[PDB]
Amino acid sequence: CGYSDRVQQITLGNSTITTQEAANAVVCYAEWPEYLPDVDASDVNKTSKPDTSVCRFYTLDSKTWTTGSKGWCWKLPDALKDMGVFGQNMFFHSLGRSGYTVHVQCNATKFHSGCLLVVVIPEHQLASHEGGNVSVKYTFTHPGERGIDLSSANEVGGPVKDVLYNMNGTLLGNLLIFPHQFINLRTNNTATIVIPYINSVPIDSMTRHNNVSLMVIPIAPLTVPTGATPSLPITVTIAPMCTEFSGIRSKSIVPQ
Amino acid sequence: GLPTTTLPGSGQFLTTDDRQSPSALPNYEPTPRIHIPGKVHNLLEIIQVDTLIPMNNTHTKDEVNSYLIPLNANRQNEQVFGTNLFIGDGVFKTTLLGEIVQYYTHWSGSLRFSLMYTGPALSSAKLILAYTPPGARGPQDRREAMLGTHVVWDIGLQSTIVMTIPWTSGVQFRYTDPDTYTSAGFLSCWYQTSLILPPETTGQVYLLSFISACPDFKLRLMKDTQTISQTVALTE
Amino acid sequence: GLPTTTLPGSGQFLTTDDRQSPSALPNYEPTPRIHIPGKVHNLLEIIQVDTLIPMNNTHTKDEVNSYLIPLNANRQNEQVFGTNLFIGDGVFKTTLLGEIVQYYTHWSGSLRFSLMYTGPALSSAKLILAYTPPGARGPQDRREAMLGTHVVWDIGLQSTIVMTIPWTSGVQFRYTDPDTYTSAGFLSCWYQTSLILPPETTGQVYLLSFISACPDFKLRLMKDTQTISQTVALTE
Amino acid sequence: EEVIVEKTKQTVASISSGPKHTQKVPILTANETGATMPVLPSDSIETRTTYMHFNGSETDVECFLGRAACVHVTEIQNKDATGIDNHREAKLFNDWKINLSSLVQLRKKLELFTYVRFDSEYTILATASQPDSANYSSNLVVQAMYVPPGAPNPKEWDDYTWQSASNPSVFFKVGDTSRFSVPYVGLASAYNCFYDGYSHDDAETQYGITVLNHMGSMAFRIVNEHDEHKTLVKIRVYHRAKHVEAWIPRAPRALPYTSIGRTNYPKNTEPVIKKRKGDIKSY
Amino acid sequence: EEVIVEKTKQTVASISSGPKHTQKVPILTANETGATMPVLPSDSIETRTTYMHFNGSETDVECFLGRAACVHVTEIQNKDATGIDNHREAKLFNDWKINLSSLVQLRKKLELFTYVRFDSEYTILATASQPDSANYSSNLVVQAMYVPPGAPNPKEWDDYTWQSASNPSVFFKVGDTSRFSVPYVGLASAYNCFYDGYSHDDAETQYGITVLNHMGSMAFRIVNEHDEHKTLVKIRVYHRAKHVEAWIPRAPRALPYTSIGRTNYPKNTEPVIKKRKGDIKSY
Amino acid sequence: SNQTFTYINYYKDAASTSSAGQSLSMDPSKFTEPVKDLMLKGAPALN
Amino acid sequence: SNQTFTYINYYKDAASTSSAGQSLSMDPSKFTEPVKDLMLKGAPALN
RNA sequence: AUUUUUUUUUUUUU
RNA sequence: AUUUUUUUUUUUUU
RNA sequence: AUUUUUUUUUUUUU
RNA sequence: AUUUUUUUUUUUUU
Repeated sequence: CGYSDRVQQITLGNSTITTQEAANAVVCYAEWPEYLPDVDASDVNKTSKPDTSVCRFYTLDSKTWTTGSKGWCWKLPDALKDMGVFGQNMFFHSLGRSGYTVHVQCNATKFHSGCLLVVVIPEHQLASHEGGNVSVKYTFTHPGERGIDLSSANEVGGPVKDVLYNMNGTLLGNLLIFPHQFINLRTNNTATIVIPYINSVPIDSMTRHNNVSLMVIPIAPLTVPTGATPSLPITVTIAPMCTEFSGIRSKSIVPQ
Repeated sequence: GLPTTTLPGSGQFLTTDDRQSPSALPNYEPTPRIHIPGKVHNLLEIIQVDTLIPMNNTHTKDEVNSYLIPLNANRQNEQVFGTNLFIGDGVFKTTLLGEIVQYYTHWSGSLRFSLMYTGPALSSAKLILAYTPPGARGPQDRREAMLGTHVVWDIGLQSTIVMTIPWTSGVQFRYTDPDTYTSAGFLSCWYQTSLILPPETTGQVYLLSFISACPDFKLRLMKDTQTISQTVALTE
Repeated sequence: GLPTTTLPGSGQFLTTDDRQSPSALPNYEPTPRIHIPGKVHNLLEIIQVDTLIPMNNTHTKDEVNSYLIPLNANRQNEQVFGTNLFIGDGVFKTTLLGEIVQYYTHWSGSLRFSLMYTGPALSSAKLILAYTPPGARGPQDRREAMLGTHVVWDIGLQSTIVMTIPWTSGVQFRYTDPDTYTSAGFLSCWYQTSLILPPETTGQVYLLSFISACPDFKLRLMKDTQTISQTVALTE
Repeated sequence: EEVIVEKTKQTVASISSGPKHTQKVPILTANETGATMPVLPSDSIETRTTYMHFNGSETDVECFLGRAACVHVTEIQNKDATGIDNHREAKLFNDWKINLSSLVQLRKKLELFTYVRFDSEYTILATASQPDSANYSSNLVVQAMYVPPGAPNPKEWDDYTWQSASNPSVFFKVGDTSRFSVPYVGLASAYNCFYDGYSHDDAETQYGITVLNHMGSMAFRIVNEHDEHKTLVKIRVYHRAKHVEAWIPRAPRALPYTSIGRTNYPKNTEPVIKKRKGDIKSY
Repeated sequence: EEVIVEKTKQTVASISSGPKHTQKVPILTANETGATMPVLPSDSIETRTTYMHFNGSETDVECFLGRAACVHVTEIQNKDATGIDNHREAKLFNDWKINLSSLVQLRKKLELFTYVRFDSEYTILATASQPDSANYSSNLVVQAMYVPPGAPNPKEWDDYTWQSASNPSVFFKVGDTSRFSVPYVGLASAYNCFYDGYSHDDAETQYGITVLNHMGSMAFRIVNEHDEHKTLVKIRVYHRAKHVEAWIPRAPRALPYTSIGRTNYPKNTEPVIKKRKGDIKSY
Repeated sequence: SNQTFTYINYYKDAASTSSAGQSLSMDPSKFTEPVKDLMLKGAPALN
Repeated sequence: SNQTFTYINYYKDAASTSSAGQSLSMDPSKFTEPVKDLMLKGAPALN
């Protein structure tokens, strides 16, 4: 033996991520992602498994962690909708199912302090910022790889952006019932969460429905040492896993 | 005709009655089950998961800062936090433990309290987390809390202490609603030595408090909770 | 549908009916039994315990002195006490025997009457405790009571006589409420010789009367007692 | 007696006994030992063989405490609630903290023992009346909601707590009964008829009253709306104990009760021992 | 604990534990791993052998979601329909789209999970009232017709759709209840308490509300004709879930609901965390 | 000497059932003779 | 330790029956320990 | 109250 | 084009 | 610090 | 996450 729980390697396709100050990997509800079995299947079409071209790590854009920063939310598969062959099969097909490996980067020094809550939420239905029976419009729940900055302003047709109330009326402290992992700068620099396909249908449309949402939330505020720049980068890298596509057609057009 | 006699309680509607009734949709075949992960069979399964305690309650509006217990450097013999252990009220009220606890009238068992240190890796501290069993007051210095159920926590590479609150009670069950006879005691933390920050780092570091239930936990006599209400019905 | 016919008495509420009924708290697990001493299974167990008879009823208010039968020295052929044996009334009414006897309509069996002498150890007496079976009057001299069920009691190192009132009745059960047809008889005590006090001791010595039930005792047809009442309901 | 059980006819009442001239005296005793000697009539007189045709079954404490007794009488009415501030004071709804010590007749049977543990059987009877002028008798339905401690209490008759997603409730008609079973709900292994203690070490806390004999509380209302008239519904709760276990037989109470959970008795109360109409030697 | 089950007394609560001076520390943990370590009291203090006399049966989700709760209160009346254009607005009949998210108390118990699948048990209670002057109480019969999506909707109380050759309907008396069972009628394998999606890719379609938690609709009327007076019938629908399966435990909601199927909460709402009456170190 | 046939419990709870019946245990000795040394009848109580 | 006798289903549908009963499955580990590498208690969590 | 200590072998964490 | 999927056992890194 | 409790059989006063 | 490919034999349409 002599190995570490800290030093991990995830290889998927032609992409490889190494980490040396990891904590563990979280496997959501103790379940690895799989392909759709015949006993659960309903759609008669033979599914497409493009595995090497689509089950690979895609790196999202980086987010600046400041002291006054609130948090960021990403929707899946919406974040990976312009990313290579996966996003192309996402629009050319009417159906599709996918699991994910999410790896969130944030490295610092031993003088730094701060803690992030990386959490995956199944069916994270957002609340409108106006209340009542107001709905959230399509483009505000489908931002792409840019995600939702929760420290931004209220905008018409969009969701509420209070990080405390989790954008759905539940408090932030009870968000640990969902599959979660911390990034503590004294301990951790990465978080790995492996998501299976969680739905009440065997296979679903990947453009009108987001199965899970990924929230990176600073619980403890960022404290840089004296004279350091008051900023750290956060990077999100998501890889599809066991991805099937069914019902190929002529690329449906989504709003914007 | 079989000669029968109808009892008192014929024609009553008891909401908790578990009988059979005719199916309004005969020969209906429902959608077959597929495998969905995360299946819940019991609410005693999901209260053994830690969730954060909003314990820094000293804010006029609810904040993320309410989950952060402040921790000051170069302090000696002082107190970090303190609360009573009414788990259906106070800091525990909005917690996933204490929101399922208020669905039931009686609780019994051991609690599992955690603390996670989120300061710099070059910093060090020693803290003493103490549970005061009921009968005595809330401890007002470190020597008072030292005489109870306590652990000394050395802060290092492992960032969490887990100090269970063991079941110290004469009666076998406590009311989930706060009751003086079935009170649970007090919980506090103190500086064992100090907090030492590394050079070129100033300010406050923070603690993160968690609570969950042990497998020792019991929960009976289902009731309605006080955490939600409405004055009018909702429309679509 | 099974064809049935409802009988007269459908929808009645009989207070003594022992049926089943739906549980309002399903899946409730009560507190497990621990061992507590002194467990009562039957009210025929706890009426075989002697309790004092307030038989010196000659007081305008209730006293400790009501339990003490006075006993005078150098008296000859006189009477110590006398009562009727309606055990649901009179001297027996506030007694633990005669407070459970008034929870039932009929009684049958033998009574167990005791007397304890509480004078000086250097004193001596001989008393005759007699039971008059029903049909005759209450005895007015010692020779009248001598013809019934009697014991001669020599007072010595053993301070108690136990003189059972045996079941002398034609009918098998007596009313616990006083009834002339099911009357039980009379009970009295007399000086057999005298009471002799030692020198340098003056005054009265006392007797202590006890009653209990034999294992021969029967008690049936439960009713409500006359020993308590209220005019308005009580509040907490 | 209950010593020997025969075959031809069981459990003899008295054995056949003859004359005694003996040095062993069963009737001489010391009650300074704190004991009752089991002296039979055959130790004093000459007896004959008689049998008990009796089992001692009605004096079982399951039978003794196991018949239905009225523990509470409360009253609600079905009138117009528009313009009423306090619905409890107007008796549009009324609640009751469950105890068995308000009717003194059941309370004395209970307080012959210190600790009792039993499952409860409740029967609730509702009868209506229209004392004012009315054209008809209303067809009313009563909700009795069992409210545990810590549950939200109702403020109004149409308040949100009556929906009872967790609290058990029963809906029955006026003139009818509702019967349901409630298990043993004590926190300890038995209820406390008596408690020589306090909730905590305090100089001003209450004596005797405790949550050890806490049995919940049930709240009553009429589900129907108001009519042109006012109709008063009287509600009587009947409790039957079952699976009864009891401990520590106590002295029976003869002085009247004054409160619930207290052993207090009124000042200047009457004597309970009957004074003799004569002297001590009088039959 | 629930590790070891004995023979003389089963499922020990705490094992007997003694002093520790060891290099393995069970109480030091990293919650940055996203895991809860199963730390017992015997890992911190010295314990004694105690047993659970408890099964965890009331916290089963079959029991937790399986009692009857009021999901809808609607109102109809039995008045003269001659001269009325809209029978729905006059409440001669009234229909209800079946959902379990209108009473918030059942809704919070449901929305502890993401997906639920169960058979439904409905109990419908109808109570009448005559607020205006009347000579008698009418003997009324209520029809509750279960109307699936795509079925013709009733326009009038005496309309042709009430005959219900295919739609299931129940006819019961006012003051009584009707109880019937409805199977799991979701299109998918479970209902959706939450839906992060839309019906289709459109910029103006509705968020969250979906036919995945569609349970049908039932329409109410009074079969009787009109009397001289007006009588208002209030209808309360009670739902009991059974054969319950549930998935993905969610964070409990503390802010109040505003709509059906939306997760929206009111603006300028009050704080739900209780502020301390003092500082943080105060008990 | 007939035997009753009403032994079918209709509900799932043990609190829902009917009365337990007579104990037939019948020990008065823990109240009538709660003494340390056993005391025979006929013998002197003391010495 | 009696057993209830109410096991006769009167209707033809499985939706018509009563409640299913307790699962006795009781697996908290998929929420409490959803980790890839098994984590013993007493051992250090990391490295 | 016929209980107390000396110490054996088995079980729970090695 | 007689190919597709269901799943077995062996080999390469355990 | 591989110790703690559950309880067995033997010895000292029966 | 001890999975991936090489290829065997069986089943569905020959």
